[PDB]
Amino acid sequence: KIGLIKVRLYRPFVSEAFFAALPASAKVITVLDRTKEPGAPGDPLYLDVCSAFVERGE
Amino acid sequence: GKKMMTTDGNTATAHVAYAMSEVAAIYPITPSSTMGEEADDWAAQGRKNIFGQTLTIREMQSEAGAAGAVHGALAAGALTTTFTASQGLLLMIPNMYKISGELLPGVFHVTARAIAAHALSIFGDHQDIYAARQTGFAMLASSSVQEAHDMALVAHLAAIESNVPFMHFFDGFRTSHEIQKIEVLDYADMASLVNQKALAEFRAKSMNPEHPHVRGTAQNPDIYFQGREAANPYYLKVPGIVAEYMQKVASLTGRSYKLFDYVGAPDAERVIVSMGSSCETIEEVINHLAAKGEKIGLIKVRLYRPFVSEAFFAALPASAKVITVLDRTKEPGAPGDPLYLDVCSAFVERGEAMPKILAGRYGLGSKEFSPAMVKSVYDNMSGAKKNHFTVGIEDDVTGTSLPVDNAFADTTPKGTIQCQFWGLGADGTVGANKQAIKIIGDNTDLFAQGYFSYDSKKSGGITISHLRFGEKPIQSTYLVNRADYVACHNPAYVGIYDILEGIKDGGTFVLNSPWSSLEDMDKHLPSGIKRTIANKKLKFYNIDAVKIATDVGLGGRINMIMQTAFFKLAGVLPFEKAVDLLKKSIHKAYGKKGEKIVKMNTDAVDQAVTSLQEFKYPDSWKDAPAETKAEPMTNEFFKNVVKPILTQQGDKLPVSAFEADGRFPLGTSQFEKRGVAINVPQWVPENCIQCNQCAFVCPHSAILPVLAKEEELVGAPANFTALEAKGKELKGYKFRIQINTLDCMGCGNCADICPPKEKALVMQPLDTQRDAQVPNLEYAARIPVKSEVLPRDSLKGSQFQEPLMEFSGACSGCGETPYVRVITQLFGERMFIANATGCSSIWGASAPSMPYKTNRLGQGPAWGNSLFEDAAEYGFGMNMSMFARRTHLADLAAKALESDASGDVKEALQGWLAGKNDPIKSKEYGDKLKKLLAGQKDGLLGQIAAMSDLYTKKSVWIFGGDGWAYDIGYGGLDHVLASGEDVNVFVMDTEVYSNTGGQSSKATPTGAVAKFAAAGKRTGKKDLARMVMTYGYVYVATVSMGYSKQQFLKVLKEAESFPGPSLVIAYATCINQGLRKGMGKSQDVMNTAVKSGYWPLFRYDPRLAAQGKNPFQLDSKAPDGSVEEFLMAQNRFAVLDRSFPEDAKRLRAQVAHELDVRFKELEHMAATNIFESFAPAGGKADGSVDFGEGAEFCTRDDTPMMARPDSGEACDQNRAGTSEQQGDLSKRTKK
Amino acid sequence: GKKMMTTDGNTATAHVAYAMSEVAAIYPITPSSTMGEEADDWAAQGRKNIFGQTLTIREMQSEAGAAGAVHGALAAGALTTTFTASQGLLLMIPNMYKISGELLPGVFHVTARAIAAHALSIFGDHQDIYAARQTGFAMLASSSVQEAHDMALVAHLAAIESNVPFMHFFDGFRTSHEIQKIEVLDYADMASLVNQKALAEFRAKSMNPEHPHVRGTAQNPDIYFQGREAANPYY
Amino acid sequence: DSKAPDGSVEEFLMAQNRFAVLDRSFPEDAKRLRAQVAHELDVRFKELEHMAATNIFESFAPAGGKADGSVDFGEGAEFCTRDDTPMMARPDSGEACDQNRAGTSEQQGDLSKRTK
Amino acid sequence: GLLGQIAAMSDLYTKKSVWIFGGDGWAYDIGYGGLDHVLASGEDVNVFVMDTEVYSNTGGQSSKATPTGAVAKFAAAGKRTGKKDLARMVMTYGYVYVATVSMGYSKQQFLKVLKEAE
Ligand SMILES: CC(=O)c1sc(CCOP(=O)(O)OP(=O)(O)O)c(C)[n+]1Cc1cnc(C)nc1N
Ligand SMILES: CC(=O)c1sc(CCOP(=O)(O)OP(=O)(O)O)c(C)[n+]1Cc1cnc(C)nc1N
Ligand code: SF4
Ligand code: SF4
Ligand code: SF4
Ligand SMILES: [Ca+2]
Ligand SMILES: [Mg+2]
Ligand SMILES: [Mg+2]
Repeated sequence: KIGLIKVRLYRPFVSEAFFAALPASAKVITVLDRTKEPGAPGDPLYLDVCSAFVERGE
Repeated sequence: GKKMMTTDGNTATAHVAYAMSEVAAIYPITPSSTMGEEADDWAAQGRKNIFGQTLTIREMQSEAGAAGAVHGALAAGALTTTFTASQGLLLMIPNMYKISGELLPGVFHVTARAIAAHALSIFGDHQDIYAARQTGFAMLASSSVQEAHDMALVAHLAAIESNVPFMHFFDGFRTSHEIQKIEVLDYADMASLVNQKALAEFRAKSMNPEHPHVRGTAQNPDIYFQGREAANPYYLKVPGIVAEYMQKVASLTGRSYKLFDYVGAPDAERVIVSMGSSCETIEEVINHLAAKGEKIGLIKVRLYRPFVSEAFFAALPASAKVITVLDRTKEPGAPGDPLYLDVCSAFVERGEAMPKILAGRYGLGSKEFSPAMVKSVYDNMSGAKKNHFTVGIEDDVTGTSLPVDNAFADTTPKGTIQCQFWGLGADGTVGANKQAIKIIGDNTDLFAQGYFSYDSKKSGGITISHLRFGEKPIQSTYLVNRADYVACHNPAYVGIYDILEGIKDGGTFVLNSPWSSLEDMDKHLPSGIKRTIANKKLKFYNIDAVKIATDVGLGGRINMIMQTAFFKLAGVLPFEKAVDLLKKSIHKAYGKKGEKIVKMNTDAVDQAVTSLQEFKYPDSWKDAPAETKAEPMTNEFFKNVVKPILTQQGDKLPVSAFEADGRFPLGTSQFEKRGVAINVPQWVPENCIQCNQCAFVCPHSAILPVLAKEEELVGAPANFTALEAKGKELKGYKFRIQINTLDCMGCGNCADICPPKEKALVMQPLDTQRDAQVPNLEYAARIPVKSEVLPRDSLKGSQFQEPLMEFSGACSGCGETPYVRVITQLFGERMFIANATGCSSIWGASAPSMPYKTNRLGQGPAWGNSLFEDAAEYGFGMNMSMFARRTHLADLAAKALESDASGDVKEALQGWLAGKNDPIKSKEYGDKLKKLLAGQKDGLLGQIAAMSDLYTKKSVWIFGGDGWAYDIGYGGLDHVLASGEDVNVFVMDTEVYSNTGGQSSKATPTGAVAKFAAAGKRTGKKDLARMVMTYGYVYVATVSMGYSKQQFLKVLKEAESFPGPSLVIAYATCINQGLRKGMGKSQDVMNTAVKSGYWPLFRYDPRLAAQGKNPFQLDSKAPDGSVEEFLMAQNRFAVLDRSFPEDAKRLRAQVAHELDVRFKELEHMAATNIFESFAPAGGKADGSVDFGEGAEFCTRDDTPMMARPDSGEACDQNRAGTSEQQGDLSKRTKK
Repeated sequence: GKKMMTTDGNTATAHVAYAMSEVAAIYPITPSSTMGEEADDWAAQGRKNIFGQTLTIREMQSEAGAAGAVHGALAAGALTTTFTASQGLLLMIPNMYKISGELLPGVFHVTARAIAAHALSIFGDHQDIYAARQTGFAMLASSSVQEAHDMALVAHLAAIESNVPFMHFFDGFRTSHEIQKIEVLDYADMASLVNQKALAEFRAKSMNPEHPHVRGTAQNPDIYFQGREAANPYY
Repeated sequence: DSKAPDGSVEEFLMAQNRFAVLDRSFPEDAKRLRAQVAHELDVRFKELEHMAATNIFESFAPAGGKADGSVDFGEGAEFCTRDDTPMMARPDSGEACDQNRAGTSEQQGDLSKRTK
Repeated sequence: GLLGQIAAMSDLYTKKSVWIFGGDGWAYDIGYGGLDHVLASGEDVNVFVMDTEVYSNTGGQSSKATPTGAVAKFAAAGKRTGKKDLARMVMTYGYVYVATVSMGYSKQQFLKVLKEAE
């Protein structure tokens, strides 16, 4: 039971569209970033995805 | 040891940067310029860093240049720093990846400033620093002046020990320009904290042929990723190092810091996370609200990068139920701004309690962030909890803003005295206020804060000072809105601004005006003020500063008088104490013209203290009759947008008031009519010879030549004196020189230039001219401009054309504006203007004043400012669009000729086609086309009809200063001119970076004194003109209006008509140059600049060569020997002669020698028998061919860099020798 | 109609960028150089865009110059594009804030390449495109050669209608140089998707002395914030 | 350091594909462009001979000087040397000065004499 | 003491020679503004430009050093603008040493140039 969410439109980042592609059964999600921002608490995509979940508040 | 000091954020940081650095690569950009200039002064003064050496400072050609030099210095083992911001920081980003990537201990001190998007802004916000967050630089923010000092130190110490470069930043202006009494450490103290082991390691690993290594290799997929991650250990240790140094510094200063610091209730339920100066204001509010039981708190972020969650949570109260993250930026389309994103990620990884997190945006471009706004943020967390909100604006378009209740109580510490001062530019108010802060700070235990708001107007501008004094630390990082003391130093303001807004009941109001009697006061003082004074029971004081000043002999200068008023009425200090301190300071300074000037001055203080009595006002003032509203006609736009902005009410303008793309309409300056000139010219008809030279020379278009027919003067005012028009072409016309007294700036160039020995123009006091000339100007403006009576490009005729750039915010007598104004009179209706940032973009388009305007047909200069570094390329793109779009049009016209279009249409189409690039013919047939195709909406003809704005040949112009042309934009300018396309570049050479504060540029001459050339520039002026003439196909010319208006007009015509690139360099006088007799002598100075041989005039025209003639033409004569007087008449040269006579004498001698040689070289060129051919085109033809097609050997390598879709064919790779060697070998191998 | 062809990401995108643009300001940088060279060769050969005109392409002195030219061309009403990557994209950042800030339908096609830090690399990753994420450009990612063509088209069409500049990007080499048998659309088909009214309005609001306006003003604290938020509706 | 064009330019050009390919693809444009190149270098060499024959030398100034000390360009100026803008504001700015809104020194002096 | 500090700085004893290496693309185009500024500074640095008359590494694209009529990318029908005269532009300063070399013509003049320039 595995899946993948492909990001087409990175900016603007639409949380609504992101969740419309997220399976309700997803227990663990790994956000892959193809970059490195030294000292950042996380890379760009990961941070965007994290914000989506915090704002959903569920 | 420690030391008390009242200074601003810039100086507090520079103090540290200088001590800790050996090298500094610099470039000017507001508001960081002060730091670099300080460093230069100190180095020149003999100041030593922690190594006992003077700092090695150099000014580059741009921030990209500075960054590259900084990288080189660090790579070569020298501790290096730089100061920058906004656009400048952006240019450094590429090198920042390299500096961090190579683990160099560099430190960048940045005054966080907004980035230019819909518009440019020199003010503060975090848009710039956030743009560099992924570069690998550690980022440490300071939230106050004191912190700027402490964090600057921690940054340097940490960079050295960690090997990770630091970006120490503080809010532009709000912190960089705010003055506070703080404590700074001795350089010896800083030196003792340096990790000697690390410093030695730094030296040892640096570049050196004695023990070389290679850096900056190119790597493949096999190892790049591993190499990128090898620095991980260094970043993991930086936070602990930063924490370590905060502690070490603390043990010396007593001021402790943590990566994240918490303030507020230990059991707060609502918490704000913020960065920068906002934290000070937020803490102030917390102190106030918490004392009332509010469970609130604040987390101040010090170390933004690396972002350490553990340190964040260590500062986070477990009781917090709601947390709002404030970001001082805007990242369009992002799900959230930077800080908010980082915080969200902290809670997600924590994987435990999830309080509600809200995101808020604030302070863009130094937008106020006041207590009332902080209150809104905290109230939002207990109420509606709106997310992704904005505060400080009214967003009536998308509804993202938080309502702000400005009735919020004052939150300053108890006992704090707040003052506001309304001054006029150059009246010494700001200086007096600074002196006051120094004085009070140096003689009391009071904390002192000062902040100044200036004007976009360069001359006769408004300045408002905000000072605070108190027994407790001042954290009020916002303007004073409830003052105990308010002073208006310019009576004119009483009738235009809301001077008493927010003044506390019982507060004191001091006004400078000659309205001593009650009757006069009631006559000039508006009812609204009466309310206020009556209702709030204000201690109203009126002092005729001008009178006292004149009496004591200070020539009307009011500074010392208003200063005394402050010390006596502000209530910050006791009478006797304040007085002697003030007198002592007077004896301190001055002391130049002996006690003669001291006496203041002392007398002024004495005479001020006595004349400073309360104004006995009646109680009837409480109900002064509500004044009417005598308002003239105006647009919307002026009424609804610019008027409010000009009246300091822009902040109340909602988002719906502006264009999404930032555009503004032309001509808004037409209604400003400031009337700030002290003296204006008076026309004397009898002496006038009707030459129009006065109008031609005006820096503000304040002179309107009038040529009317007898009929047009029927309803003309009685004093609308007119003369019979001179000239055979102007028989029955009536001529008049109408002075626009309200737009005049009082520079005096016109009167100085008026030809007749018995001046036809004489300077007189504004008040003696306005009553009569205001109505006259209004009547003149309604008279049709006779543009079709004399040649447009003739001296006299040009002034009978509509000027399309008027009443700008340039200084009085500015040497740039006369040139541009006349250019619009020749090509204005069809020109595009790509303007480089600088004075010309500042007086040219500082919202809401737009000096450029349209003519009577609605046509006008299409003006645009992209960036400072790209003006040429920007104009080039405009040229490309026109080429593409007009080529499209031509293609459609060609198609139309091969259709059943009417004969008339075909005739016009053929006419346009043949003269498409001729301004006269293209317009002739284009206008016929507009009428013939009117209403056509279908087919081919329809498309053509819709392209009418492309019919007449346009004129693409690139405007820029010498800083742009000779330095930062040179590479781009050089490329655009070398392109051979039809663009016109006009360089206003002020021989210094004027707008930014007079920094040296490569256009600065030998011996001239300027910033970064404070001992007189030691390299000669770059010869941009001769460098461009080497191309042979570029039209190049130099002009100087004061020498010859004819040559200038001739140059414009020739340059613009040249079917190729044209470069025109103009000598622009400027206040920075220090003209000893006034800017009103600009034309004379321009005249001498040429006669002295200092500024030779010439033209290089490629089409002459095409006809066997010499393209180079000399327009001026050999040096007349007056250079010495020319130079000494300008302070930029004279000041050097007063401080360093020997070097100065020698440097002026060098300039005289340089110009003697150069003129001979020019003559040399003038007598050349070598003419370089010239041809616009001739060839092309459809088709392309690859440089490798049919090559005998491989023409591309085996690298992924040369790989292309069509590559891969076998070829001889030159590993078997030459064709002949291979042939000879084949022969030798026999078989 | 549709047309089959075996080509790489660069060509698949250039195929579209050429049809949808009138002007292009270029500078060479691996691995995006191919797109610019193709555009120039096609223009020299006489290939027509959706407007039946040959592309007006010029090589600048740097990507900073290219971005400046692109900004000028867009400001003056011409559909404009450019191709870049890594170090090049970094130099365009300042102008990118201007292009988005002025709501211009510019379109950047970038072959995502690593930024030079501890070392230089011409190979693919998102270090460069992430560096320009705050510039206000919309960002559309294509994950295959076929997608490069489709997303390139969407980017152009969407930029024209939205007035928000687009950055269409795909992995340097892994996609830019990978060859695949894909399907492309005829230029006529792309033209049929263009919002003519949006295009006409773009021309109408552009710089022109016949109906001028001022752009790139300097603003004080009183109105800057409001001006920066005025574009929300477009985004 | 070299001599006048020996006439071998033609290639010299045709021995390199970057020039030869044009000759094979666009013969007419090519021969005209090669002739243009030959003309360009002819003129440039003459200009270099021109430089070699001049007697107008620029007195070379090594360096040095420095002069321990510096001064601000505005020190002692008769009129304001800085504007009322936030861009030119500096720690030591703020003193009163003649902002050029009353005319030239002489014009002001004359007015004074006329007003008394 | 002082002797200890001096001893630790031995890698600074002999005069070093600072060189800037670059191709024509760098010197005539993108890096021109910086080169111009550095030369105008009057400091002791040596710039050596290897002019291949095209951006070689990237695939033979035209630069301002490319001559009239040369075919290169972005010059598909032969460059229609002449070669930029970088040498004469810099010579306008008067205080910058400028020289052109071509090994195949004279190794002797080349060596003389290096010695004189350095
Ligand atoms: C407002 C803005 O940010 C200006 S005004 C301009 C002064 C230009 O002088 P020039 O001689 O070209 O023109 P002048 O003022 O007529 O003398 C500078 C240095 N800048 C600061 C600056 C620095 N570096 C960069 C990349 N961008 C900007 N905008
Ligand atoms: C490897 C890298 O990214 C190369 S190699 C170099 C070719 C230089 O030509 P030049 O004539 O100066 O030298 P030559 O190769 O000897 O001919 C370019 C254009 N760049 C791409 C490029 C473009 N633009 C920017 C800002 N940075 C880089 N790195
Ligand atoms: S005094 Fe100056 S601003 Fe006034 S009309 Fe004369 S030239 Fe113009
Ligand atoms: S400069 Fe003097 S003489 Fe000439 S038109 Fe003006 S007022 Fe008359
Ligand atoms: S160029 Fe000089 S005189 Fe003109 S506006 Fe700028 S600072 Fe003032
Ligand atoms: Ca021209
Ligand atoms: Mg200047
Ligand atoms: Mg090369």
